[PDB]
Amino acid sequence: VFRRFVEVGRVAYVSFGPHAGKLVAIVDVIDQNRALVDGPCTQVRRQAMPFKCMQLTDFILKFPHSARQKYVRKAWEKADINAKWAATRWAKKIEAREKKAKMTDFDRYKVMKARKMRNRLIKLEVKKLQKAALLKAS
Amino acid sequence: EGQVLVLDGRGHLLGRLAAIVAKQVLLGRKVVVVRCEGINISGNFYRNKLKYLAFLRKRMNTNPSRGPYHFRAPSRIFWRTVRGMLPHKTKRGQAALDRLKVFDGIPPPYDKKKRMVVPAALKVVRLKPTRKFAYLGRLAHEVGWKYQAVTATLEEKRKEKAKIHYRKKKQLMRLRKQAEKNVEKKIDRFTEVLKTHGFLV
Amino acid sequence: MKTILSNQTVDIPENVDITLKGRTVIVKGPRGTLRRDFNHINVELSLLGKKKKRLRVDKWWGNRKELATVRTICSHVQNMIKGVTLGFRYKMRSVYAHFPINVVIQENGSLVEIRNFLGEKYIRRVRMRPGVACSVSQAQKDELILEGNDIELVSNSAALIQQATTVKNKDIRKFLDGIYVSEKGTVQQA
Amino acid sequence: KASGTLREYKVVGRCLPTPKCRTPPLYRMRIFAPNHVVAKSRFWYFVSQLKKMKKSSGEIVYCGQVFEKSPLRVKNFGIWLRYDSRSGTHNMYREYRDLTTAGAVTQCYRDMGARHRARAHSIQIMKVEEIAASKCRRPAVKQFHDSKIKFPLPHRVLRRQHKPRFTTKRPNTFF
Amino acid sequence: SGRLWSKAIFAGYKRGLRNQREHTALLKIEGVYARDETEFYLGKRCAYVYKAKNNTVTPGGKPNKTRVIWGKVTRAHGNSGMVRAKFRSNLPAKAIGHRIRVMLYPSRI
RNA sequence: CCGCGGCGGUGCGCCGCGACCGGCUCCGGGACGGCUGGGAAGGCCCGGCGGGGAAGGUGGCUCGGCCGAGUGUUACAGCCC
RNA sequence: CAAGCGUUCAUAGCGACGUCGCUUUUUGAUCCUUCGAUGUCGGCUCUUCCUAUCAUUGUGAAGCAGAAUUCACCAAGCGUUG
RNA sequence: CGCGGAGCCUCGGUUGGCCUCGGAUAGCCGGUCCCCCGCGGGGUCCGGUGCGGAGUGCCCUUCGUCCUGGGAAACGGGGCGCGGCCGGAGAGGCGGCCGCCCCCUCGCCCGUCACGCACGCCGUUCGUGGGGAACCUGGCGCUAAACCAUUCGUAGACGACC
Ligand SMILES: [Mg+2]
Ligand SMILES: [Mg+2]
Ligand SMILES: [Mg+2]
Ligand SMILES: [Mg+2]
Ligand SMILES: [Mg+2]
Repeated sequence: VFRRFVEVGRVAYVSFGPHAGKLVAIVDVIDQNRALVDGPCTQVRRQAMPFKCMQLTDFILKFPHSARQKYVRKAWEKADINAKWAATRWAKKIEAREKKAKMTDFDRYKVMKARKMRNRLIKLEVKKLQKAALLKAS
Repeated sequence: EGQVLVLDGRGHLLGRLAAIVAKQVLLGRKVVVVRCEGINISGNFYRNKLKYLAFLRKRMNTNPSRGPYHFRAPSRIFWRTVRGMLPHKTKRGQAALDRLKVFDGIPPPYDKKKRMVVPAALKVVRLKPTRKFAYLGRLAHEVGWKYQAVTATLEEKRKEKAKIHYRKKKQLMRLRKQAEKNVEKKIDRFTEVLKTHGFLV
Repeated sequence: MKTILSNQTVDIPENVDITLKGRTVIVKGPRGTLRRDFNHINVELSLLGKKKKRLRVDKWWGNRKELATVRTICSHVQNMIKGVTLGFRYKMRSVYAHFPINVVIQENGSLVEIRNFLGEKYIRRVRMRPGVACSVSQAQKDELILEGNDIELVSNSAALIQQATTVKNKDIRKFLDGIYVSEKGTVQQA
Repeated sequence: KASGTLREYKVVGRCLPTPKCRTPPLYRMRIFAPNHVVAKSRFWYFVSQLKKMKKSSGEIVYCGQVFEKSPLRVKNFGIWLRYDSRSGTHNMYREYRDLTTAGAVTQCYRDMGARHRARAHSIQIMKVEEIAASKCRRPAVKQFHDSKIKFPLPHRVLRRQHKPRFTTKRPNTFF
Repeated sequence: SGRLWSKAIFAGYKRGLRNQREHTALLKIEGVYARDETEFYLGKRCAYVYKAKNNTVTPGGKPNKTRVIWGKVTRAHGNSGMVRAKFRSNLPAKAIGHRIRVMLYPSRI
């Protein structure tokens, strides 16, 4: 059973291609592999764009089925995608990948350290929880 | 990557896998394909049986003990298909095959190692869902294995065992997560520096 | 040409309670419980009707030959419902010129034992499948009654004895003897 | 002719003037090709069938793109077609639902390849024309065609099957 | 105290099918599967390194058992992030499907 | 002899660097011409003139908590085209 | 393909006038190999393969009641004699 | 078995990752208040994740040495430290879990000083007590069979075999 019903107005994140990593309102469906697509506030012209290069989100919005930019400018703008996206779990694990690639050798030295002691302060508690789990078993 | 490879044959495509194995065998990487019964083939069951039985009739008339060896175990069957994709007349090709190693079921050492999966040979990916097939296990049987029953009962015995480990490992993670929450203000300015350059979010 | 959508709703009665584990439909009514897997056919089985009123099978990016199957799943489900409410009854009437086909059920259903078809000494035996209760009728002379919940199982079993009883090296235009199915129906009719 | 992605290299050309006839007629064909140099060549194949006209005895006056008046707006392209099968030579109505006349036949040329093993050098376009909603015959097209139109992308394979050429995780295809 | 010498395999020497040309070797660097990817590996020194039997001198050291053919990556080799490298002496074929050790120290960052 | 000053030849053996130049293979930028004096789009609005899907609609039916959801039809615009 | 025969009825079984093929166990063409010569006909013995199935196993046909018989399928498993 | 000293040679390497099952028009995990079974397993309910963050795009562990004199962290680690009980057999070869001795006080911030600063240069670093082939110390065990010859034939050319 699916939950994402490629409508007139599924917001879709463009997995890849010339406009990778941008949200896009599917204005209207052309064919069995191509949509008429537009990302007003994410900077993507009304153009054709295939279902293979796009993945789609729980979000919908409500322009009708060949509305003309100004009207998908709104419906995006209120409803407010670019803030609601960024409270999602997408946006925060994207913008994490981002931040690892975007990481100087310094940063990485810090983490090496910060991890180590985290992973000890976490470990000593796990050891102590098994002590309490063994004394509970007694 | 480096070190020894372990590939879990289930859900793969007999030759599609073997081409990928054989490339990396020739680049010096040690591969160990496991669980070859599970390995599966495009075309319907019989098709490939009929195609195997065609193999079995191919046989050196004037003496057969020289003639082609139609090994019956899936390990061996696959080996063959890998081998046909090596230049095995030559020294690097035989030196290659030695870097390969192939089992029916999943043995000592290799039960006890995490283990990988070639999506580009993986059946769910490479095939269409409305198409027919053989398991090299059942193929191997109807051609003259003796050991489909045994490698079943042993793998059921291994699965039951592995499940215990999976469940105990499951129980340690539940301790990790509860112990993060039971100590989250003397690691609350380390976890900070993790999530800032991406790690752990 | 791929057809964007095809679908069908089965109207489920108030007696029965189907509950689908993903794709696998299980059905329990008065009579018993049945199960069947559509882990091949590849469709979307929703149970949309609340209280519990509709099975709906979708099909979705399907070309002609899978669109067929929408309706076939839809059938093996009705066919289950009729089985677990009413239950089926295939009757099969033995037929002859001369040697009386001499039937005798022999555990409960299970063994259907046939002396004398066409004077043959070999006593044909036939197993039923699980859940298929054969029984020799009354209110009629040469006539079996195969009762069961599952159509599939009840009609192999008809056919097993209908086919076990075949003549060889003759005119089967002339030699019209054996046991064969006369009436596919139900236990309870309503 | 071959292909790439076609373009409307529209063209007009007179049969150059003799002493007897000084102002001979001009004729726009919607020649419909991958660049100029062929779309030039392709009116004259085409005109030489119709008129008594030829590369010696003529001139192209104007050749130039006609380039889409409505390319952000989806449209129902029909095409009174003609081809040459291995047997005979055959006329067709066909519908493509692209948003741009050229791209619409770009389709057609790729299907005549596939649905008939007809190569471009055998095909002839009589005329493309965009059609309204109604007056579409082909159920393939006649479905994309509604308002509350609805998909999932059911058994979505992974591509990037070589980024991780191997992995521990087996893929996923429900999304 | 670690890599530096970054990990790579020597795959074949540049070849057609009924020929092979032993100047240029084909170098399969680890973690580089695209021709976009590989513009770092250009210009870098590399080394097929061995030991063999008789001792030999070692700069900043005593005479060791180790030797090296000592080379350089010229350019990329087809879509998949293979690289072509020509060493000073030609490579000895023994090395096919072994290590070579592509460095950083003619970096260009 | 100490200069290793200035000139002419080299390198014992392994090497590394630099800057010109030739040929190449690449990679960043930035400025313009034309064109159906480009098509397309945007924004701002405005004042008009028409047609289709189809409603913040209405209505037959369904499903859910008047409202929300589904289908069906006339089509004006309080959507859009 | 099909005009007929087959009491009737094309096609159970057949099937004209035509026409499309294989096959290399028939003979021809040909002259590519061999004339510093590859033992030239039959018989015996002995292997193995093919099917272009005569038997037998399992089948579908008949203008098959039985009996007996031809048409065909998988089929080359074991048979083919004095 | 342990732990000792030289030296032919043959090479490949230059952190590890210690684990479910499988589905794919679906899965993952939590928690059960409740129910059944043998700390577990199955069930039902709800709550989370699901272009997956108890993510192989993954996790871990560190990588110039020690001084000493603060904070954060505090019983961690060791002595081929030493005995006993496990569990693991598919071709185990590995874990695991318990006493006692002695020794050490290490992850992260910081002060504070130090280590041949070899005077821009290469095979640097380890898996290394590698694999194998030759020889110098102690304790405990060890203590042949095979072939020939002969005989026999159960076998025969000789060979082979009983
Ligand atoms: Mg008879
Ligand atoms: Mg070394
Ligand atoms: Mg007649
Ligand atoms: Mg001779
Ligand atoms: Mg035959």
